[PDB]
Amino acid sequence: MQILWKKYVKENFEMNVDECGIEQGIPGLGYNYEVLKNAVIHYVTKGYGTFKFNGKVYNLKQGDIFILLKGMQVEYVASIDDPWEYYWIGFSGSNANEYLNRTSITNSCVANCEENSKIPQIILNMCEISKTYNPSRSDDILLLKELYSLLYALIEEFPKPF
Amino acid sequence: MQILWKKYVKENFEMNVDECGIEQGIPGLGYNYEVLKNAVIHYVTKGYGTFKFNGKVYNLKQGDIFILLKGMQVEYVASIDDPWEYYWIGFSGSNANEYLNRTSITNSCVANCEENSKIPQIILNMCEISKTYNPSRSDDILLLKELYSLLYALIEEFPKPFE
Ligand SMILES: OC[C@H]1O[C@@H](O[C@H]2[C@H](O)[C@@H](O)[C@H](O)O[C@@H]2CO)[C@H](O)[C@@H](O)[C@H]1O
Ligand SMILES: OC[C@H]1O[C@@H](O[C@H]2[C@H](O)[C@@H](O)[C@H](O)O[C@@H]2CO)[C@H](O)[C@@H](O)[C@H]1O
Ligand SMILES: [Cl-]
Ligand SMILES: [Hg+2]
Ligand SMILES: [Hg+2]
Ligand SMILES: [Hg+2]
Ligand SMILES: [Hg+2]
Ligand SMILES: [Hg+2]
Ligand SMILES: [Hg+2]
Ligand SMILES: [Hg+2]
Ligand SMILES: [Hg+2]
Ligand SMILES: [Hg+2]
Repeated sequence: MQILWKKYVKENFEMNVDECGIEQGIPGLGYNYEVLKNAVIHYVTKGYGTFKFNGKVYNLKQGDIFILLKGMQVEYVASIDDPWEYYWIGFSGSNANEYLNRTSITNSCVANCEENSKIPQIILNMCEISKTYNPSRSDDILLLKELYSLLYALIEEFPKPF
Repeated sequence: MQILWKKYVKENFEMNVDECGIEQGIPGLGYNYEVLKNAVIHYVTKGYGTFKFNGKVYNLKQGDIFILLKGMQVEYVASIDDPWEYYWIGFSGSNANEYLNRTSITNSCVANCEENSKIPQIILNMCEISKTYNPSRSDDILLLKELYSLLYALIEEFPKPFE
């Protein structure tokens, strides 16, 4: 089960950080469900797993990304021999959804980032903020700044044609 | 008329970049008016000028910041001898105003940043983006990222005492 799962209030409608999490997968455990949340990006930090959507089964490993979007019927499962760990960021809002439409990643909902990608670092930085989250110290501003950085980095690394 | 004056559409209501500008003052000249815009932060990059608000007269120079807020009756004028250049960023939105009210400088509306302040660099970066603004290249995302960075840096350097 998950070592970290932070849920935030839905207070913003243009851009909102909904949740984040870290899960070390267990062999023989996966999830099979219709996505209820707006958008959830997963980054694979260790091991191996499968992501299945619309009859396509992807074998993913460290460096891979998969994104869940509202209404998708998905199945994602840790490998038996070497189960993955993933980090995730769930987010919503009218700006978020417009920016997701500017990246090719929402075509297949899977990507592989380069070893020098800013995407992993932003997700990890957002998770660190989540651990000691304090809006009185304006951690709410920092999280939203990082979410804008994350969506910019997805468009930069996985652009749609101009 | 100005080195830069980019005006943006009011498309966001929580956080919006309204405008960006760079102006080289003409000696002895400036502006005297009631502020109509939501919030406009100015950073003095060169020279000297005067900012007058609510019976106070500030003699500002490079490193100084002044902020214009809706309803303020202001006058700001370049010095006769060595007229200032300033950069500005106008912004609006419900969350923008909440964040601005976590700073100590919404009454005085004038500050001096430390020489290692992130504030000057963010404003400069926003002006550079504004010069070749292209939403097709997602410059709109970059400007909002920088506005969050700017409000975070203002709160870090000018924190309202929290209880
Ligand atoms: O949201 C990412 C998170 O999803 C969990 O699965 C949940 C999902 O969050 C929830 O909306 C739905 O009702 O039930 C699912 C459990 O079946 C995963 O457990 C977690 O690892 C992340 O992938
Ligand atoms: O907004 C900062 C910008 O203000 C200009 O002054 C304008 C102002 O923007 C406008 O709202 C008002 O109706 O007219 C003013 C001119 O009287 C300054 O010219 C410019 O240098 C910036 O300070
Ligand atoms: Cl100020
Ligand atoms: Hg897809
Ligand atoms: Hg990667
Ligand atoms: Hg987070
Ligand atoms: Hg995270
Ligand atoms: Hg997290
Ligand atoms: Hg700008
Ligand atoms: Hg003021
Ligand atoms: Hg300064
Ligand atoms: Hg600017």
